Amino acid sequence: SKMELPDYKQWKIEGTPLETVQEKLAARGLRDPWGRNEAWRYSGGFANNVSFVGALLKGFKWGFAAFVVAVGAEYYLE
Amino acid sequence: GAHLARRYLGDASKEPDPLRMPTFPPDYGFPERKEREMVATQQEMNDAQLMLQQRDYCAHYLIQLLKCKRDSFPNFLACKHEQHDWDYCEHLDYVKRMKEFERERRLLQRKKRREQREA
Amino acid sequence: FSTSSQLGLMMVTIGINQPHLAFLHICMHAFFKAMLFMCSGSIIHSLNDEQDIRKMGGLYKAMPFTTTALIIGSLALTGMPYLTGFYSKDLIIEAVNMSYTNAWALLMTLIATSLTAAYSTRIIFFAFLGKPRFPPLVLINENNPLLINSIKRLLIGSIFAGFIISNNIPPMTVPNTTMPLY
Amino acid sequence: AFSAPAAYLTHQQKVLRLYKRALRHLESWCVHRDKYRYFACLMRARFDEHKNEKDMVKATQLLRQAEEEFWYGQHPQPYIFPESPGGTSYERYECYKVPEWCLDDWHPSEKAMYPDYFAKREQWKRLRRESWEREVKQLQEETPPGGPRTEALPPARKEGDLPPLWWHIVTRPRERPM
Amino acid sequence: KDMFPGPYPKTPEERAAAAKKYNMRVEDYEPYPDDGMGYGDYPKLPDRSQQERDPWYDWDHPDLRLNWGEPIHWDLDMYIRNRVDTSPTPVSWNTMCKHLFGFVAFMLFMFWVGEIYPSYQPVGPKQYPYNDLYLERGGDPTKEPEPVVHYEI
Amino acid sequence: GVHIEPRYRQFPQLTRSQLIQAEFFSATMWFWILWRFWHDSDAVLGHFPYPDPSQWTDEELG
Amino acid sequence: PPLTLEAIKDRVLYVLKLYDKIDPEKLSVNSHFMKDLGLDSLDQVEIIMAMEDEFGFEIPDIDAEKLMCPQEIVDYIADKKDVYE
Amino acid sequence: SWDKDVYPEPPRRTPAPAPQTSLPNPVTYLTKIFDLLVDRPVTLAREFIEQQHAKNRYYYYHREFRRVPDITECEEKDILCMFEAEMQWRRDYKVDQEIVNIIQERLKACQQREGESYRQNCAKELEQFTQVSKAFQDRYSDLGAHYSARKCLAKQKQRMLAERKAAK
Amino acid sequence: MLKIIIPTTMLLPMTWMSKHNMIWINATVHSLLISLISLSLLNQLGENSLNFSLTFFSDSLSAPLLVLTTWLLPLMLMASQSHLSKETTTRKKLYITMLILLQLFLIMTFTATELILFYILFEATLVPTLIIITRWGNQTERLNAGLYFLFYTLAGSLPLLVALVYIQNTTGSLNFLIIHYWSHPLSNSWSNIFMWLACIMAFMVKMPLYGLHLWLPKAHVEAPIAGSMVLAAVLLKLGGYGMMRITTILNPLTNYMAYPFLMLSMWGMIMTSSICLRQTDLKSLIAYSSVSHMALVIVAIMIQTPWSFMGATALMIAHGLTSSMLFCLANTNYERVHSRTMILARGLQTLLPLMATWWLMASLTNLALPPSINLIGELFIITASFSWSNITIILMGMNMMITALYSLYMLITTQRGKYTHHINNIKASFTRENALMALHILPLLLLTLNPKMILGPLY
Amino acid sequence: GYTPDEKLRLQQLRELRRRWLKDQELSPREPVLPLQDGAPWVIYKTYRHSIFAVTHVLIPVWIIHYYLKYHVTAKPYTVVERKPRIFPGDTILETGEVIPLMKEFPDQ
Amino acid sequence: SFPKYKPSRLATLPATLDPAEYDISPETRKAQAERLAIRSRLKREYLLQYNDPNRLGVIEDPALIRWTYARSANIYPNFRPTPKTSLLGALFGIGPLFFWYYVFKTDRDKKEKLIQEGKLDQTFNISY
Repeated sequence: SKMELPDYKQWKIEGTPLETVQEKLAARGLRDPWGRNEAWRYSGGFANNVSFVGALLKGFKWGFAAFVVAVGAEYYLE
Repeated sequence: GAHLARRYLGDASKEPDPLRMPTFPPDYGFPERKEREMVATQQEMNDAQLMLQQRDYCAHYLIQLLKCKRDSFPNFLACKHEQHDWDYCEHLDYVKRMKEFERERRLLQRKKRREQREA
Repeated sequence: FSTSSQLGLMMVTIGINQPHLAFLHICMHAFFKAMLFMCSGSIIHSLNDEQDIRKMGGLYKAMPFTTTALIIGSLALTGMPYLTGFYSKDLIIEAVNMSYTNAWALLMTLIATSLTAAYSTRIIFFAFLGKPRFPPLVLINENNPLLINSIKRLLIGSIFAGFIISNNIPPMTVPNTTMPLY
Repeated sequence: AFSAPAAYLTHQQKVLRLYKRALRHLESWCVHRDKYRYFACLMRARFDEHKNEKDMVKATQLLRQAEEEFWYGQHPQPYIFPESPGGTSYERYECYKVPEWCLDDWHPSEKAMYPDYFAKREQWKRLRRESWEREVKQLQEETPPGGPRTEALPPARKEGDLPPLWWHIVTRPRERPM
Repeated sequence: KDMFPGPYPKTPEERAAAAKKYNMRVEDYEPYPDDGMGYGDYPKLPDRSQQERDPWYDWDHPDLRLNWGEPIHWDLDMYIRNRVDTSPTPVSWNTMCKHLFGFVAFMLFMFWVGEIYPSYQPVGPKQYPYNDLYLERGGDPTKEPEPVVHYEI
Repeated sequence: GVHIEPRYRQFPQLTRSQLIQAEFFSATMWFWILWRFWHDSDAVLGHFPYPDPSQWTDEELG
Repeated sequence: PPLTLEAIKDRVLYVLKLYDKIDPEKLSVNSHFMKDLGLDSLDQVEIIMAMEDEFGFEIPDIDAEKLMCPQEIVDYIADKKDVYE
Repeated sequence: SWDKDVYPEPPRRTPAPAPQTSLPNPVTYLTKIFDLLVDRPVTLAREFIEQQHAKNRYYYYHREFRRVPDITECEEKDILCMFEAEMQWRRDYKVDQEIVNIIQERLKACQQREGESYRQNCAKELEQFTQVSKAFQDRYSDLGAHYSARKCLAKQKQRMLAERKAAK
Repeated sequence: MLKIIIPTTMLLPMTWMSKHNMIWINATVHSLLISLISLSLLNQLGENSLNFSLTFFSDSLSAPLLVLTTWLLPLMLMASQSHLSKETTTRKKLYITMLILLQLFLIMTFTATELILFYILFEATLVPTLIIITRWGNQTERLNAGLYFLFYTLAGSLPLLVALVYIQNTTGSLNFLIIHYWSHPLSNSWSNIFMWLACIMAFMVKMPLYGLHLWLPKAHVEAPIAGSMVLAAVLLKLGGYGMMRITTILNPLTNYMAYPFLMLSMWGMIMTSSICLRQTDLKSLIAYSSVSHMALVIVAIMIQTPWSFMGATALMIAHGLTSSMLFCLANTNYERVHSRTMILARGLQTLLPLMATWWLMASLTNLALPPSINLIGELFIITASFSWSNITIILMGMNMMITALYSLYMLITTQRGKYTHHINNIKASFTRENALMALHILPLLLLTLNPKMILGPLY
Repeated sequence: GYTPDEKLRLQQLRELRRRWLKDQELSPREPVLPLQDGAPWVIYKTYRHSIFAVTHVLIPVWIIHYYLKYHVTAKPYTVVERKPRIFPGDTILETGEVIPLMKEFPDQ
Repeated sequence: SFPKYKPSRLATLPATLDPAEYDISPETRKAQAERLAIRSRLKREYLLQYNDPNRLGVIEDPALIRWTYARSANIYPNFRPTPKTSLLGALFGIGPLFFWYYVFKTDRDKKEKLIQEGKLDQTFNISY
């Protein structure tokens, strides 16, 4: 069950805000050499995260559906 | 908070003083005023162990609410009507106090108008 | 610091001469604040004893259950209606406004409520939202029955205890029935 | 494991330490990784700008002004690694660390609970007891006549000789004793 | 035993002997001013809290950040890591005092102003029956209270 | 016993129970909020009134 | 988290391979940054910071400056974390 | 077995149960379970122990001290009479302390029992303790650590001389 | 009272004629039995004292002190066994005989009916204490400490002797009963002022009073463990008992004369606790703590109110037990490391956990954690002072805060932190030492259940 | 970085430290002292649960109830209960009843 | 030109902002070398005693003994009655005593005056 590290080549600055930072640096003539090391943070499942409003409205869809069902029950029964 | 604005930023004499209220006598204006009748009796209150702050002109509705709450247990959702009744009585008492405040405001303004009439 | 601010709110409630409301706020604060601290402890243990929010990020999906618990706790703390906080804090503020009060005290209480919302936003935004900033080795694992059940009980409490207790307890204060909409 | 300190910090070493502190405080300010990378490359460029100053007085004055800038711009609550000094977990397990000599005071029943380990410990005790005299002799020989002018200690010169003053460093308690 | 601290040094030979006794450099060694306080020979070590000393360095006493044989500060117990700390602050001490004291003063001043101008509601006083609960509030039944009358609005 | 293998630089393994329970409790919170709001609205219990008429309280006018 | 010696070596080499200035092909356990590689002093500081961030433990500057080799970093981390295998 | 006159208790008025909902009352079933599980075994155990005690009933008696001449009638340096009077005064001091304790116990019980109406419905006990406290303070307070019957007599005489001066 | 006195006397021939092996064992058995016999005295009639004979009487004040002494002797023997092992048999027997003579003198002091006999034996207690300090102390300062102790006590006592003889000539008797029953008030005259000073100053020296307390730190630091135990537990309380007994004669002038001593004690408790904050020697810290508690007791006595006296008795007993245990705990570490410097030994909780628990409980009692009898006495004294003046609460509360600070500071420095690396002589705590700490603690916690035993006659 | 002598010393100490750590490992056997109370399979699921329930609540509740019976009788005023809120309604013994006569206005 | 950091007694000046750390001379380096030599000699002696397999007991540090003696014993022999010593002793010794005497005496006199005037409430003050 020994842990296996992922292939180092898979990490890339492309498609990440790190590429935008590198573009700004190249515009000012500088190059950042550590982008690939920080690439993993912006890549994979970590890439997509909800907004604060999205975080608050977690389960609101199912909650609203349950609310509609229960209100239908309450109104229908009487 | 607007009444506070009138009290502080504006002329203080026109606006009523909450501590001093009511300065003018009840007989002034209002040709006939009935005594605020108390529906509940003093013994009833003492027996029901109502809090002194709750021993007001609406203590009867609270007495009924307490009785319904004790009788309804375990069900705690069965006193909504009695709760509404007591709440409305408290609302009306608040409205009456607001009317007292407005009466004091107008009476102070009329006094200021008399003082203006002198000049 | 959130606990200290809530204690100050309770002391204010005592000052407004509304003791039973302060006791109610104590009762609700126990639930939601203990739950928030348990969520913090779970985050710390998952991230190998890391407590700085700057080194914590993107945990919304990494730790779903702790995230739900902390969101609910923050909403209760900030006075989201019909949660535990609503039955206590909303009544606290409403009584403070509708009473003979030091002006600066009332203003500071309102500002403090704003700041409570602010720091709830801070913890949620820096910790659960965004991209991961923790060290490479990912050891996140909340799948422990003790942790899950312990947080579950306080979650259910934060959601429903406010309503249950408020309905059951005898009325001890004359309610502020009518007040301006604002 | 710490190396013996030097009498003074060379100018290069001081510049390195200032660079490390500045990067760490910038990381504390720049919470997000991308912004940190941008401003860190900026700082690296700033160091490279005067990297090759020939006048040592000018470089020293630049160091002084940069240190003043660091003190003004230091993060009020800089990030501290959890086990680092000032960190949350610094010295947390210190009470759990127990010196090895506590073992010799065990009751014979407890020592019989783990015989084999104590045989190994007796072997280590024999080794230390044998090596002490040679270690002292080596320290005398290599020591300058005036006296040890640095905390550095010599390695083992010959086979069969243990490093001088090795016992406590080797037998220091485990970081996580439990 | 010369190791024990002696009187205040007055000759350079005395100063050198004291410096060697306290295992300090002669030029670094500086005895407390002989004003009769009783310090005598003991050196005036810098008032640096043990927090300031570098943690990373291997100290003979790690918890105290002190090495053996080093001269011990007269008020070391005061400047232990668990007690009074003099480590440099990000903000100037005077500025910190200014900000804190000003904040507290303004706070109290504004509270006093709020006392001058207390917030309230545009309502009249709450009216209570039975002469504002005269009896219920502990009023003497034997004595006759003023008959408080509340009329309807 | 390795229920969740620590992953070096990828999204951590999540068991389904975590997701299901978290979603259930968040949905319960939102359902409770909506249900209470629909059944009982704390907005107002009688609009804040103003007694404009002077004759209502006092109308001496001299 | 046993954190064996081989794991430490793999992670150190991983960080170094992710370093753009170092070319991955010639990177070796004994590849001195100063001599075998083209890294300067500031690059040594940066790689030390990267290592300490990867492993989450801070390397003191007096020890940090004297690494100068990936194998030295690996064994230093092993000494700090009490890795004996 | 405490005397009701010594420890008054207002008559108990307990409202009758008047349920208005169909839901079963948990308190009732829990109290019945508590009765069956606890109260009955405890009552049985006390029945057994009371039977055993009744098997061997023996009586203890409350001592009676005849009144003795007070320090007022005791002669000077008359150590025997002074001793008897001083011990009698000490016993009276203890009895007065106990009386104050009884009144305070009534006060506390009345505060708790009345509930939110304590301020009004306990006024009589408050007045009783007021009188008892004033008397006790006048009789015994400020005598000091080395209180003696002679010092109490001296306090009484000082008070009476002040009263005559007030009478002018 | 001879039921206690005569066996205590017989302890001496038994110790002298016992075999060299069995001296400690026999002494401990019979001293514990004597304490069990002394336990009977606790039963005190409320109205009147137990007047056993003309010479001896006991009240609710003397009985707790006698029980404390009889309990303290075996504890002193257990503590002093360790460091006297190397001594020759004759020297060990001499030490034990000094302890037994001290216990005998203390018992006779607390039970004596005549003030002159009380003075004779109360001054007689100096000789065994002085011999103990100056012969079995372990530092060169023991001679100076013994001189200071002896001369302070004698300078206080000799005017007391003159005053007692003058009282015998004037009133005609020094028996405490007769004095209490007749007790004619004093007049505010310079002669009576100086009689008041003469009567009070000997006990004010014995109870370490600020400005007269210099002997106590030297004596307690320089004395052996057993001598420190008696000095802290009973010898200081000798002053409290004397002051409480003697206050009957000086009834009115006390109001005028208390203010100097009252202020001295009230400020001195704060000063001595602040000294405790910065002490570098553990024994010295405990000594200054004792000074502060005794200053509280002095305030209680001078106030002369019933609650003050009850608190004074409770504090006397509780402080005696706490200080004796604290000295024993410090002595254990001193035996292990052979230094009294607080900083030298650190992190002993990891090395010796049960001793750390003993230290915790001892400090908690020292800082008056409720419902300890320490807090009962201190709280009663505080309430009495508040009735005396509401402004006393400021000083009393400040003293309480500083006591908590220094107690927990001693606990933290000695028993917490990293262990001192170089010290290797720490060994598992012996059953004797843990037994001694338990014998100190368990009675103290038990007395909380039935506090009327140590609340004094005025209860 | 280090001087060659420094490198050699560090390597030596490293080897010795790793040797010490590996010597800190125990053997396959942890010797223990050699049936005090018989316990075959004793249903820890429910039987031990019931035993805990009894010993921790039932025994204390019985003891406390007995102490309540003693203490209540031993001294007057030991147990004082708040006078039950007698809302206008039937009483058990007094059977008193009263109505405020809704002397008010119902509309809301 | 960022605002400068004013060092104080409880906020020492950082070594980084030390005006002397950037003004180094050969003699300063010599002094640093000498101090390092002293520390190295002391550390060598301590470690020699500390790693000795034969040693059993404390390593008596002369510095600690000196510190204790200077804090306790050496004070009085090296004390001289001087105007500062005398004035500070007088103040911090007797002044507080007289201050508390004044405060408490005034309070007690006020209370006694009220009691004599019968203008003090002790309605239930029956436990003194």
